[PDB]
Amino acid sequence: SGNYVLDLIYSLHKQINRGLKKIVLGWA
Repeated sequence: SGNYVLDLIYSLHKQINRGLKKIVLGWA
């Protein structure tokens, strides 16, 4: 369907990515 929230989830994931990347960037 043509929704806008799915397009916005990209920004929501960017926040989760920052922490997810920091965990691997700092350890492992």
